[PDB]
Amino acid sequence: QVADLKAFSKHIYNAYLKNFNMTKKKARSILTGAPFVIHDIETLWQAEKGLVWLPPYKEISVHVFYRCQCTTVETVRELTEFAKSIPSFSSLFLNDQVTLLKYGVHEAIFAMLASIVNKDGLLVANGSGFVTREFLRSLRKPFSDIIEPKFEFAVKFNALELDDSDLALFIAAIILCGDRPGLMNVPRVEAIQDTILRALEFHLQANHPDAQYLFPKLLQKMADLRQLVTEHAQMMQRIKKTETETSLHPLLQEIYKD
Amino acid sequence: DLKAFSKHIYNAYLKNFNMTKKKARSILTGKAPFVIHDIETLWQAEKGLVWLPPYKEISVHVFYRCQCTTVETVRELTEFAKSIPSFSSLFLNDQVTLLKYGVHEAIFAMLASIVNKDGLLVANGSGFVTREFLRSLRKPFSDIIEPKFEFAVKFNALELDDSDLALFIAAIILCGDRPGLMNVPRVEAIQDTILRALEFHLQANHPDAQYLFPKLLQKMADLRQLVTEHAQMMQRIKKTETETSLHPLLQEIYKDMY
Ligand SMILES: CCCCOc1ccc(C[C@H](CC)C(=O)O)cc1CNC(=O)c1ccc(C(F)(F)F)cc1F
Ligand SMILES: CCCCOc1ccc(C[C@H](CC)C(=O)O)cc1CNC(=O)c1ccc(C(F)(F)F)cc1F
Ligand SMILES: CCCCCCCO[C@@H]1O[C@H](CO)[C@@H](O)[C@H](O)[C@H]1O
Ligand SMILES: CCCCCCCO[C@@H]1O[C@H](CO)[C@@H](O)[C@H](O)[C@H]1O
Repeated sequence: QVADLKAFSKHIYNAYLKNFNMTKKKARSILTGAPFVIHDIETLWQAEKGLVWLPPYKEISVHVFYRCQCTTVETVRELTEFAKSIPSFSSLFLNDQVTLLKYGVHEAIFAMLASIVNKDGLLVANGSGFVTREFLRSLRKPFSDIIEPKFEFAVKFNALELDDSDLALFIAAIILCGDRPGLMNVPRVEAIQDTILRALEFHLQANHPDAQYLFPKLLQKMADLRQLVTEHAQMMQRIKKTETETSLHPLLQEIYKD
Repeated sequence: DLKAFSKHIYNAYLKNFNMTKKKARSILTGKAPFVIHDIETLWQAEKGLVWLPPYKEISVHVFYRCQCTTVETVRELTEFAKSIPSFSSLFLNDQVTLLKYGVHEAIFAMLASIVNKDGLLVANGSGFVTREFLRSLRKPFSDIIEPKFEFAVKFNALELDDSDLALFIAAIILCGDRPGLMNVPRVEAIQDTILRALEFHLQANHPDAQYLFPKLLQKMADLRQLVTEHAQMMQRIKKTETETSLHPLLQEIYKDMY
């Protein structure tokens, strides 16, 4: 079957290249040399006034929080199209497709954020802006609480030096997850995941021949991402409890609803 | 535009439903199906003339075949809906909400296409099961069958064709007041376009018909009441026929209906 794994992997890579606005390849060329640097209120206003780029304005920390929601909505759209282009995802009934996306998108999002991140900050607005990690840390709690763990995960994840062909299989494995709550056809999803994981293992052997233990390291990263999302959801719950004037986008209300 | 909108819907209907009312009406008149009317003819139909959990008994076997046709028709309705203008632009969870609360209304309307007052076409029309036989089945399983014939006979008196039904079923699915809908304004907007298209189409297709468009709006309300009563019957069967299986997709559909 191993020669069908290579074609399986290539189909997933093509779904990735077709559907995601930013690749790690493009992002890393931007980050190595230019993006307008957002590092304080004045540069953020500059960036919004046209140099780089929503519910009614509230304050700076809430505004950034709203922009975080907008990127999640847009990435969910891309992840949905990516998943629909995956072998046998769209053969599942639509409710199973929604269940897999509901519980998988944030795990995928936080892994993909690593592609547009270095230790100093984050690419925004199609790579035309760069918002500094220090500026994001300087925001008001509880909003700054959600930021730093994602940088901490991303820097360690980027040390693995994956490329876009690796990430396409990695993201596919995150989505096709058999133990999501309320899944209808568990055996079918488990079977698809096993095929992706076998394809991923085969791909890493060819693409990273000298890398030690890369496949089990990635399996651990998938476990770390589930914990990262658990902690993130807890922080989102505190924001919902304590920041009642701050809006939550309807799509995110449905994702975080129990 | 409005003609083109209708034509897109009609083509999606022809592309996705194998049995049209045109094909069915040829068979039912004489332009032949093996008649299933008792245990022996059903056995002959299963043995090869015409065509699941382990056999329990006659009434449960027919009940299982009803579930199988629903599962298959839901697959077709999903693909039909995905080809509707701006349905696919809805977020996937709203698509599922519309299908969850819409498929049985559409199914019972489309059953009229393959039904006369004497029975029902089965297995691509190769078989014809009689209303008398279905009435003879054990309670509570017989309880679900007769109200569908009652609706279908009166619905067939309107003499719609496949071009009409394509818009009618699109209107059923794109329904703005389904529980838990996320983007109600967007759905209401598509629904209003379909209803205008339906009225515009009926003027051309049935110029001499009196009050046909409000007649069809009332049929949509009748279908919602028919499904409410059917769902209550199905929940009682699930309570009283504990050894009878319910397909997982039907389990997810009827979950929260009252
Ligand atoms: C590791 C990078 C920093 C952390 O970024 C995060 C953190 C959590 C989330 C998850 C969101 C939070 C509402 C969700 O729960 O869906 C998204 C981003 C993605 N954020 C953005 O895309 C973003 C976009 C614009 C701006 C800004 F400052 F330019 F406005 C700041 C941003 F963090
Ligand atoms: C107006 C036509 C008669 C009533 O048919 C009904 C009634 C309710 C339903 C809804 C189903 C019931 C399990 C659902 O809840 O999804 C489906 C059919 C559709 N039934 C079938 O497709 C069917 C198929 C095969 C056979 C038989 F007898 F040949 F086995 C009998 C059948 F009624
Ligand atoms: C195949 C399209 C028609 C499928 C209809 C079945 C929908 O079931 C619903 O699936 C949702 C997850 O997507 C769950 O959140 C709901 O609890 C459940 O009721
Ligand atoms: C676009 C794909 C991403 C969608 C993720 C959001 C899914 O939300 C869920 O949608 C279901 C209806 O389908 C509801 O039954 C659930 O209550 C709700 O939690």
